[PDB]
Amino acid sequence: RRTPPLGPMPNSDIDLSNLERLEKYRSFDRYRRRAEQEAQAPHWWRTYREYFGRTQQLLERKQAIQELRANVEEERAARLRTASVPLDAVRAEWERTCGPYHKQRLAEYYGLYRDLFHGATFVPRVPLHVAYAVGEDDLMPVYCGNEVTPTEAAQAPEVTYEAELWTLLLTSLDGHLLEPDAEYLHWLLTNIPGNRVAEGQVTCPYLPPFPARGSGIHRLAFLLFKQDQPIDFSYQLAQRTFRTFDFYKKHQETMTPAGLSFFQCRWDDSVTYIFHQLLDMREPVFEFVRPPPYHPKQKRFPHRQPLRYLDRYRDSHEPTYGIY
Amino acid sequence: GRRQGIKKMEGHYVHAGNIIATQRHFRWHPGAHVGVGKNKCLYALEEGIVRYTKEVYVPHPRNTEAVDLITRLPKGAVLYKTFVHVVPAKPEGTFKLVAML
Amino acid sequence: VENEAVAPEFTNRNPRNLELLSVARKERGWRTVFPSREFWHRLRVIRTQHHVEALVEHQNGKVVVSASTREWAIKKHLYSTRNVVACESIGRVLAQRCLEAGINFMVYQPTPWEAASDSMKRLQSAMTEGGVVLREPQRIY
Amino acid sequence: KNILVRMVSEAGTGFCFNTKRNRLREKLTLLHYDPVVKQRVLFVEKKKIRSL
Amino acid sequence: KARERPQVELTFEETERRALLLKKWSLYKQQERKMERDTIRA
RNA sequence: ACCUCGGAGCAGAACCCAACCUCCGAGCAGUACAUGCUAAGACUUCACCAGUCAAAGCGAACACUCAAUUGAUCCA
RNA sequence: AGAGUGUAGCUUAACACAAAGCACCCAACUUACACUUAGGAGAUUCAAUUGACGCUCUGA
Ligand SMILES: [Mg+2]
Ligand SMILES: [Mg+2]
Ligand SMILES: [Mg+2]
Repeated sequence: RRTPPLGPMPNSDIDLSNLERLEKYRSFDRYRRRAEQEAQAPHWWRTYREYFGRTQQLLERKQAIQELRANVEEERAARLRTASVPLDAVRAEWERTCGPYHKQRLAEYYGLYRDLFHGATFVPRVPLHVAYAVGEDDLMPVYCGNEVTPTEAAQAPEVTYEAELWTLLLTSLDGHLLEPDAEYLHWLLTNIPGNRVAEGQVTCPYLPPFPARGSGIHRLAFLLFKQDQPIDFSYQLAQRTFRTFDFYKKHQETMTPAGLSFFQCRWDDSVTYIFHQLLDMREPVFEFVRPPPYHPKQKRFPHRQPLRYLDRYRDSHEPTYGIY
Repeated sequence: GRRQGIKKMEGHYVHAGNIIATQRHFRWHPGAHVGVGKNKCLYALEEGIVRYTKEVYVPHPRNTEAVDLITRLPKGAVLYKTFVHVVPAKPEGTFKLVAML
Repeated sequence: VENEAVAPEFTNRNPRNLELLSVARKERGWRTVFPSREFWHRLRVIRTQHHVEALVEHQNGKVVVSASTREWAIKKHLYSTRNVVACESIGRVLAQRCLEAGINFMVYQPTPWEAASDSMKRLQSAMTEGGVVLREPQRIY
Repeated sequence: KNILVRMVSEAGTGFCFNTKRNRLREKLTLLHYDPVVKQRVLFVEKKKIRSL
Repeated sequence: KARERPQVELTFEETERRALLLKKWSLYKQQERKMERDTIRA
């Protein structure tokens, strides 16, 4: 009993009478490469994936490359394996070109889009700089994926973006204690005249991040939206409860997302203070519990089982005396 | 009469430790969350559902004879083997409130 | 107190939550084949006749961060994109990208000859001095 | 051609293990774990138990 | 043995010269092989 | 000549099953010296006795290869 | 003189963040080859979808 294949069977196309004439892999790497190519390709049989799933610009760049290739000193250094590339410069001009798409990839991986906009994706075109000032000299940056302690995020951060109205919103997606889907609002500055952020209307006062102890890592996202024309908007936790999806839906017409910057935070000492005097509540504490270990149904006669078998099914290790 | 074979077919719930298949030779290769014993027997590393799939076979580079076979294949050729997987059914754990401090 | 209203079971939707707590599952099987799937994150390096690319990829196959000589950012300061110093520059820049992405731990799984190569050794050195460990913490059961 | 011999440790005394040795070879000195001192210590051959 | 000339020390400008020669040679041989390929195809 | 163990004809495809016969082989060996300790869950030569695999953990390091290569109780 | 046209050898690679991926050559190991390592050279025929410079077939 045989059933014909439901599609092209692999290795069928290359199957020839003459095999000596055909070129072969001579290296492990060549086969490997072709293997990943096949793995990524869709298949009619059951797979692992199923179950576990400008002209002027070009000319200018070419000219620059030619000029860079012209020098002898750089070539010498390259040969000597001493040549270095400045990280500051490359970062600066990377943020301009290939920045937004990489940020999009990060946001996609962290699943911000699915939680915020219910699957909808946007490219964070405008560069956004958020920094939490610590002391009078130091400042902790907020990149995409960075981890910042709530102690450092106690005060409102400095927001700078080189652009010419705007709005910004900081949201904690997993911060919510009651409703899993819902998020906590932190601070929503609306109608921001250009780069200058101080002039903006304070819809909601700043509240520092409060991830509960033993609740794991919490992600907080700053979302910057471009505003076409002015529009009217609108310590208790209930008031802070919001969904970004609904808010954006109702403000879709006059307001579109432009920038994204997200950081991570664990519980810290400052969170206790946030809970105590600011929220005027007892601090919730969580712990990671695992499901109870599986044991098969106890038998009257455990055969060829060690003595310790019985200890698997007893609740208390202290001795019992029954009626006596 | 060694009684070797598949013990758990596709769609069967397994617990960690459960022996999926005894084989003598590598008929079924270990896939996701499936351990392999000394005797070449396959066992579940996780509690879940057993799946059988066809996956592209890339041997370890140190495995001399397999690499030799690979390097003798034509340019379009890829090798496939049967693989046993366990799709885990339960999450690692949950966070629950213990103290309203 | 309406503030003192908490769910009995806390829900955290962060994809990186359990990984950072080191309680997330890794794919422990695949012993017969190469490479291992037992990682949360992987450094994967593609060597081409014209370009070198280094990638940080999750187990699920989603890409996190990348350093490619194909990009103008790295091109503009490189004499040639196919050498040891190209790899070293890619190493340093990827380390910077990883730090800002918050990824501190990944595994690198080379072929023996690739490991023996000085270029990849210097890439690994760039990883180390970059602040990225090329060994992942063992998960907690 | 092989003999089973007893190996006794210099430290953590009273612990010994049996190992097989080529008959024509010299007396074995090994470095083996001792549970009494909870560390790897030197062991010497005392006598041949049997011939296998 | 190798007591004939154990010492082998050269300058830096000669290394630069060598590198340039090898680069030029690579280009030249590529061009020559191209000529060969063209003529055989023809 | 044979009596125990492993392989093929030999169940064409889960397991098991071809008595008698026709052939082959085994009764070792080599490398370690954590070939330490402990412990979920399982397999099993159709019983039992035997036999097999193994997560996690403690302690180390940065549960060997081989188809069989074997022997209960008593007793010394 | 007409027709067919057009990316380094190849590719209905190029939505874009980009001229990409295999081919090719030199040096080391190899008697060699192959692998690996270490380096090198490479292109959208020109001007505004259109017109004319290169290529192949048809006239003497
Ligand atoms: Mg039985
Ligand atoms: Mg029988
Ligand atoms: Mg273990």
